[PDB]
Amino acid sequence: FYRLKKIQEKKKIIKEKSE
Amino acid sequence: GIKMGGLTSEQYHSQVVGKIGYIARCMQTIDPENNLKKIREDYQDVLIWAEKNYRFEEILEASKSGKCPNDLDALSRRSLILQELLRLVSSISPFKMKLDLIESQYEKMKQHVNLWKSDYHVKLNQLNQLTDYLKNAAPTPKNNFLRAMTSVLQMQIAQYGITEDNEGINQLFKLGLHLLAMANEKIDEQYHLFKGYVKDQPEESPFEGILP
Amino acid sequence: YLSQPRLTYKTVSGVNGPLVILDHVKFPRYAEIVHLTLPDGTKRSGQVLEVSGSKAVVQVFEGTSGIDAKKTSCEFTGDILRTPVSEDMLGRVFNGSGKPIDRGPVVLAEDFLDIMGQPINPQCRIYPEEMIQTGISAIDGMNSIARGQKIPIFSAAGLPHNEIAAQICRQAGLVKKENFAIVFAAMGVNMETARFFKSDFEENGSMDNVCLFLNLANDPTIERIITPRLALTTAEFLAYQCEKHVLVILTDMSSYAEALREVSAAREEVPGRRGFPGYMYTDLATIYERAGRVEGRNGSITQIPILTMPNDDITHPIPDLTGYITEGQIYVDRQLHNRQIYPPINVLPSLSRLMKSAIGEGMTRKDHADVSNQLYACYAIGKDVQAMKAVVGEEALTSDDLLYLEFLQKFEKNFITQGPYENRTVYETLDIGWQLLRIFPKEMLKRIPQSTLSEFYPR
Amino acid sequence: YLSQPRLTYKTVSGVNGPLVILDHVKFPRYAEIVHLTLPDGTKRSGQVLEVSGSKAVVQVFEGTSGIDAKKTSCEFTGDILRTPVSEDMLGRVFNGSGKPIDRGPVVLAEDFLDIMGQPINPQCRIYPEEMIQTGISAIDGMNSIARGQKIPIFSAAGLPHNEIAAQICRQAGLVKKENFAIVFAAMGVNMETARFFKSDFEENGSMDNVCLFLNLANDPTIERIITPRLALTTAEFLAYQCEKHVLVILTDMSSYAEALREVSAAREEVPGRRGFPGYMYTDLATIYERAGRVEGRNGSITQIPILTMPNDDITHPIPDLTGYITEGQIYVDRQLHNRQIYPPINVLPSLSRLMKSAIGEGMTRKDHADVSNQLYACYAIGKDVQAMKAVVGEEALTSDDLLYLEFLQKFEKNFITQGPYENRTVYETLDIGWQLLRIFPKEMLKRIPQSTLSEFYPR
Amino acid sequence: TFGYVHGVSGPVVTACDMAGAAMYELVRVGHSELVGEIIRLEGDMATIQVYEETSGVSVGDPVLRTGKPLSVELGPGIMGAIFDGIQRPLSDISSQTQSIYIPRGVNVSALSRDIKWEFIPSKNLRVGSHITGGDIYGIVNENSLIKHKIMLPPRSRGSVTYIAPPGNYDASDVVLELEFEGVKEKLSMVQVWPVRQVRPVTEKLPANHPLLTGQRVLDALFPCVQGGTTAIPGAFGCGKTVISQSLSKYSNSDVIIYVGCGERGNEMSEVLRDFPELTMEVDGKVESIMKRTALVANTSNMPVAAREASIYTGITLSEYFRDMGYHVSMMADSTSRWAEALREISGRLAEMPADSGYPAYLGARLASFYERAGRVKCLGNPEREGSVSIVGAVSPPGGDFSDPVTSATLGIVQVFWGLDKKLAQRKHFPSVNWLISYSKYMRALDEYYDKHFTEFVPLRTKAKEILQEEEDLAEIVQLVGKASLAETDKITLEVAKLIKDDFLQQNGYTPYDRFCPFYKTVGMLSNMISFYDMARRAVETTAQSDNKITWSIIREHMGEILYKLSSMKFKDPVKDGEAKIKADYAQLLEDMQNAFRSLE
Amino acid sequence: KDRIEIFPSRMAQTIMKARLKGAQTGRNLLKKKSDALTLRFRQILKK
Amino acid sequence: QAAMGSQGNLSAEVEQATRRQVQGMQSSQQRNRERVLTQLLGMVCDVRPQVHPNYRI
Amino acid sequence: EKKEKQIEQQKKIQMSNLMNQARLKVLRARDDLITDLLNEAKQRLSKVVKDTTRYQVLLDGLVLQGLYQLLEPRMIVRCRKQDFPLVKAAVQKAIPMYKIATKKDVDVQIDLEAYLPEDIAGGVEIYNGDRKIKVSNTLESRLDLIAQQMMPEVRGALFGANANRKFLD
Repeated sequence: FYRLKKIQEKKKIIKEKSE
Repeated sequence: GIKMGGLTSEQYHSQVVGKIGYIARCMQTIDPENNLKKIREDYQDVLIWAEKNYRFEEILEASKSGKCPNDLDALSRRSLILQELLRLVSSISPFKMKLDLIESQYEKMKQHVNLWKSDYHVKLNQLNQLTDYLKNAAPTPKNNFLRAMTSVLQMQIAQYGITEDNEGINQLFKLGLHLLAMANEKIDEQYHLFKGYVKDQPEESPFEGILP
Repeated sequence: YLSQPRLTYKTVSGVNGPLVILDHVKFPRYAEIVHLTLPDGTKRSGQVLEVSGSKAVVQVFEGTSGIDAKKTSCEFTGDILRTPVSEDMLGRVFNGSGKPIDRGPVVLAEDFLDIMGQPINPQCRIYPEEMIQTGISAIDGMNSIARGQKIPIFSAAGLPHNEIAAQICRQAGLVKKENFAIVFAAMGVNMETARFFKSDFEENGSMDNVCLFLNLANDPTIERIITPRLALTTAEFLAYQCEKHVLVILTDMSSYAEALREVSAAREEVPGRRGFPGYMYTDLATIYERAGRVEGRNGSITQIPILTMPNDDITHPIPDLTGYITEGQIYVDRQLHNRQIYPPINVLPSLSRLMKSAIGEGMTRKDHADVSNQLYACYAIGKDVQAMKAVVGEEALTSDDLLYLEFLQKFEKNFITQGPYENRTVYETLDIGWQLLRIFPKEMLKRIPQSTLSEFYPR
Repeated sequence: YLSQPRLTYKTVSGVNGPLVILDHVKFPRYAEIVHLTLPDGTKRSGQVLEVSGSKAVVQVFEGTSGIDAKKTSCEFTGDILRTPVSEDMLGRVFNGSGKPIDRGPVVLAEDFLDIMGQPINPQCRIYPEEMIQTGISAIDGMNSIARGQKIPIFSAAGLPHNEIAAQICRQAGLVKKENFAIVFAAMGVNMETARFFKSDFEENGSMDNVCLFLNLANDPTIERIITPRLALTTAEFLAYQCEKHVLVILTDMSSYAEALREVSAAREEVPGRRGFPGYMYTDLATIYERAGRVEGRNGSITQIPILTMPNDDITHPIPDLTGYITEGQIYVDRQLHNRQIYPPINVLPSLSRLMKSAIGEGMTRKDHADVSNQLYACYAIGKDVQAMKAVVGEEALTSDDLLYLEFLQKFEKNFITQGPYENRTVYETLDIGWQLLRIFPKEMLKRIPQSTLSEFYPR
Repeated sequence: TFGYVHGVSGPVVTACDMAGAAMYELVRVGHSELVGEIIRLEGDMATIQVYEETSGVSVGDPVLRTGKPLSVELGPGIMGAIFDGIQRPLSDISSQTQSIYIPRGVNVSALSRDIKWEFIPSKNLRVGSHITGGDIYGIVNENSLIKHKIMLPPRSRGSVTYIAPPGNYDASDVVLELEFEGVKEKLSMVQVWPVRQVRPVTEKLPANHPLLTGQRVLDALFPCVQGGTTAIPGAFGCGKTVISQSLSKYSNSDVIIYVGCGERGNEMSEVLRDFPELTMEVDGKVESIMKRTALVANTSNMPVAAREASIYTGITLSEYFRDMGYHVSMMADSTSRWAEALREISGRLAEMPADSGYPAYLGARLASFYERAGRVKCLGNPEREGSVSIVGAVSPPGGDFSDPVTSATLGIVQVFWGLDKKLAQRKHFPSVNWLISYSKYMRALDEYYDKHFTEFVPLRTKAKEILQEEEDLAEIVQLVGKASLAETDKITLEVAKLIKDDFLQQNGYTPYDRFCPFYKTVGMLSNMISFYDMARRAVETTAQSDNKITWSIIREHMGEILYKLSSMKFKDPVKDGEAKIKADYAQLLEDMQNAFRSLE
Repeated sequence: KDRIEIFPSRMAQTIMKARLKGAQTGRNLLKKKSDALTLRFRQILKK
Repeated sequence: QAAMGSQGNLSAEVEQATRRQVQGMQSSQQRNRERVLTQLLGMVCDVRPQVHPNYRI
Repeated sequence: EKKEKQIEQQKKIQMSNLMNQARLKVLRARDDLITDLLNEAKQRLSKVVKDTTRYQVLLDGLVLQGLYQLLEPRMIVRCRKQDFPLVKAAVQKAIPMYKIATKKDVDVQIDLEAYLPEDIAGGVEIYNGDRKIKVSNTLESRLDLIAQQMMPEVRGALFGANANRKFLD
């Protein structure tokens, strides 16, 4: 669970940077 | 977060202003003619703040600054004693109590270690149970018996008080409460219970001059 | 001192759980304290746990319920939570935030100490070499307490660990044949527990030497992880600046661990076991290691970090990480309590890591260490015999086994059982030890040299 | 009605697995139904799962293969999924989407209902009373289904849970000491079993009172999620608006749970316990609790969810979360199946919490409760005696033990073993019970009052 | 006061133009006014957790901001009503709509504004007087049982500028006006209090007065005290109905609150159906229990926010009456159902799970729940006192005690009324396990018992010793058959049975045993223990040689005494008064001692 | 010693549950054997 | 009864020692009050403006 | 005898209670003494403010000091109306200096619509352009800001040093 949560947060961060 | 007991800083001093105003209101309500001189003196430090318009805020500042007797626990006990005295005279309102007995009962309460848990407190709670019930009661044998018996009970308390234990008053308490809790459907038992009171009462005409 | 005016901000960026994130902050400082006012006038405080550029993350102690985004007003004090300390804090009662709750005034500081503290230079730290007489045979004999030692009581919900701690507060003396200043941090407890200790301290006639910090079950969970630091910070003032011997008792440390775990989850930190932060050990060491004597100064701090073991699991991270940091434990259990044995102290899973130096010639009696070690052997074997006999039956036992059952039965009722007000000396405890050891023939007392048996055993 | 022309968009921002991300969509709704047209003229359905400003994200029911980002058009309906309901749809067979697959016409609606519906106001919920007999003795004379309860059938994979479910549909009805309907929904069913249900229901004349929904294993996984909602949406219409009693059977809720996990992954939600969503609890309650009696109306809904236990472990979140919010369990075993007993239902681990109200004079027969309790004790004892016999032998048994063995053997052969096409009413089931009970003399039937024995025991 | 919906990702709605919003504020999202709360905030955007289904919500929909966080509406009309976990009257929703469903976005005021309540001022206050928080300025006459006292809301004070005269007012009128520092506040009869906030009291007092339930077991051996906290297991076969009815019907508390957290629909119906049919004698009249009861109903398919909030809504209602000087007894039907709702929300928020999947703060939430119970000194000048008791039930999956919810609860509650199913199967009620059950208030109540009854305490001590010994002897009896057994042990075994049969067992479906007054409970135990001691002495003082007394001699010799002891439970307090029952029990005590005397 | 020392796994969980059921059945079957022997023992001792 | 009398009179003594301590405290600070006010007021009046140590450029 | 020992225990608890309350009473009296000093300091500061020839100089410092703490391109200076002529001068003499110490051009305006309460002893508060960042540099704020840090020295200066403190660590 911990790793998956950080993966989802990192994906959100990557998406924001691309915008 | 000074959290003095269960209260914060503003709430603590607000409760002190409330209790002081309350005592002033109780004192004028119980003794509007200012006859109870000894009892009033015991409260002079909180009655001196009465009959002034402080709009709450100026007496509130006096509490914060330390000019008022702002100890919360001392006010709690002293306020309880006064309002319990009010209950004593209020619950027997159809009758007048002698001023000497009011002061005597006051002194006995003031000396009590823990008035709230006293037999004095319980006896008043039972009396109010019996006198509140009758406030909105239909005509019926049970309620006529309770009303007649309550008027005698109030008459006796006005003369003996509550702290001065008296077998006559205690027996009447038991009979009144036992009737009150008695089933409304049962008529013969409440009739025999009332008749027992009437014949056992030391006098011959227990209600003559007590009720209309 | 800090002479420059502090700045006030209305620049809150957003709120996420217990963390209020501000932007547009001038030169944010890490681990500085921020005071914030809610639109309704409520005042709350928090600490900056992260800074980045113009942003800062503030953890609010009271909580984030009702925190606005447009009307919230925050000011930065410009320093870390340094707290006022004075000698006359003894006899005062404080809350978990450091404020008085006894209707007395605020602290009139002699100085301001950093709640985070400083580690004591190991070169100046002086090894503890003095024994405290707890009066409890289960402790003074087999798990002695040194002055400056860290000994929590491992307990479980419903057991009388509060009574044992209270007892220790009154009948804790020295074996040099003394008034300890007690700092009691009541955190994560109900009113009745906090009132129990407060009443006992007054009943003992020692309240003028007791400083209380209360943080009850209905108080904020974030303040519950500074209360221990507030208690210990005061202890450090008293012990290391005023040379007063201080006894610091921290109530169920598990409420500290749970408060910490909540913060760890809120900040998405790397878990270790059972969801607790991977740095739980380091954080506990920050609390626990504020103890011991310092060379050249006549003060000391002794700790008793009592903790409740979740589900009696001795391997739970809380007792586990504590066990790694503290000098052993007293440890009570339900097997003794369920038989109305008090104190219900189980010596077998217990230890005192300083006992080897606080006992013996010049300290108590020269046979102390020998009696303890043999009692441990006999007690453990008696438990082993019961484990066997439960299956094989009494008829399967020989005389060598029945002796340990006799020892075990007499040991628990004579040595461990005492009562809340039974205060035994260390010398009486050892004499009792011998009375139990004399159940066995000399040849079976294999942990004791003949140079000791020949002198003490015959009596 | 809306009477608003629909907008069709050709602006597509991207496509990611089952999801199509659209752009420039005007005031999109969440859960809005849209229709796609692919370049090949192929039409597909989908539902909007996220609307972040003008960026609508739609999950396509069918596969997304063939969809581009230049020509594919998306027609918005302006509304959510609302199912056309009528009385006439009873006797029809539909797929998961609500479309007919029986060569009949599309349903001519009497109304449109939101398939998610609303919770039933507890103030108007009526405690379950009368019984709905199933025709299967193992669950009529032992753990009957009250007219309003929700009692699941737990089975391991490979057991005949589908054959029993079909038998219940053919045989179930009112006690009859015209107003009864069955709504049957199969989620994730394979082609061979789906045919079984359809053909078995049609051939035996039961279809007139059955509304059948088939969601096949190779059908869209999102359609599997609405399937049970469409079945209950119909059940609510039929039951509460048309004053009749509806039995709803939800087959293979475990396959539903797997489809739910797939939807959660589509939303990029972090999986919870054993991979399932953290909201699995409320989702099952949302489906299950849309049942029971209501004040002032003569209709009712009952449910018999049927669940495959992964690895035959009742602890698994699927049967655990189900049972935690249902009233008892039927429980189909494996030992009875391998012994070639049909139905293979084990009466000892089963329970119907409402049986106490379901049965008795005025609902079934006076002696119902007494026969059940005595049969249960006799079977439990017979199993206990059988275990003894295996150790001590036949010659070590007394006469009473032999009677329990005779009961055990004839109980399973006569009472539990039935066959798929023998319909045993509640009164025949009780009569069979008495035939087994008359094995014992009156004095051994300790759980049946003497008044009951004198009335029913002889003859 | 409006913002707009920016987007929907499921049950989570993102709002824009919502800068002026506080965390855990309330919003009504969309044209159906869906109930939800604001959790995360960023800039002028807010993340809204919507309790109900979000299907149909559009981008651009309005969001109405409500200044108050999740709160309970408190005022006249609260009594007799059934509420949702977030304070929605179910009896009005079902009656104002003629529907059977709770409408999506239903917006029915917690307290109706069409009732003209009978309000009487205190008659002690005057315009210009000082009033503080918790003060009572008038009473509403709701029914014959509970007077609904109107208090000044906490965190308010000032000078009184208007007092409404006695008359008929509804909940939308103005009854009292007060001015503090030039700011005038207009108050009606209804106050609003955030449900997660603890209502202040003057002081929290020790609990010393017993909770006088009607059962002999769960009183004599395992006392509960007004203001105390207990736990009761909730299993199908445990017979929990006995406690619920006995506690709600005959308790010496004033107000009963029954809180559902998220149970099976049919279970919620059983409670809602049973409660309205319960009655009790009061002043000789039989009154419906619903005149002094309030109930919160939540089924497993209710919005998770309500199922989680239900437990706090209940206790907030409890404290409201606590502040009136009433003794309130609240039962949470299943705290396990609440814990399940809490875990669901933590899951939805993607929080890191802890022990057995529950939130890390599970224990903190339970601890702060139970800490709110207790006997208190109320706010306000009337110097009144009251209490809240909690008798919440636990029902962990599987019946195990390892679940963090039951383990945490047992570490918090001071009394555990452990029930069993085996006893129910044996038809022995109330189904009390005895060996598992405990009470930690025995010391707190020693002052009461010593003051009023004196002999009760040694009797309950001996009673537990007899029952425990009966269990301890079980292995000896199994291997012996009472043959190679001491006569003193036979007394323990047979007397312990007498206790189990004709004292701890109670038949609540009989008119004479509906409620056992304490004086009768201690009377029954006193005679049984006095018999025990006499039998022990009769054997022990004669057991030397030549001429000894045995149980066979005692049992045969004075069988009428054993019968009279068993008959004691039939002394109906409704027909046989306190003096008559005590007199008959005194006669048995004398007859009993003389029966043994004839043997020496 | 204290544990069978099988590495944590879903496979181990399944095995332990089957092993526990076996142990519980053996306990009950041997207890019944003992009870049968005890009655006869008490039967034969009575004889 | 003797104890209540003896215990009641003890507070008078506690009170007498307390009153002396308070008056002694007031007398002592009267010798420094003026010096402290001068020192404190000077610190208030002396503004000492400064630019944050980390200001760049 | 046991009850008497408890009666003696009751007597000791009453004595313990009495000594604890006496301690709190004298501590409260000590805090009143500290408050009287601080309230006198407020009156002394007011007397200083009344002196134009020192108050204008104080304002010169107070305005410039706040400017260095905000380091914003736009400033709003808020004061009580009575002192406006001197705040105006304080700003005029502060800007030439600010542009030298920070090498940044700042637009400093005085708010002529919003004023500080008339009961403020003196001083100014400065807001940034959007009024989201403010520095409070009035006399009451300064007195508490310093007094709270100097208190350890006041404690000793008025009541004496603690004879039991030997180390300053």
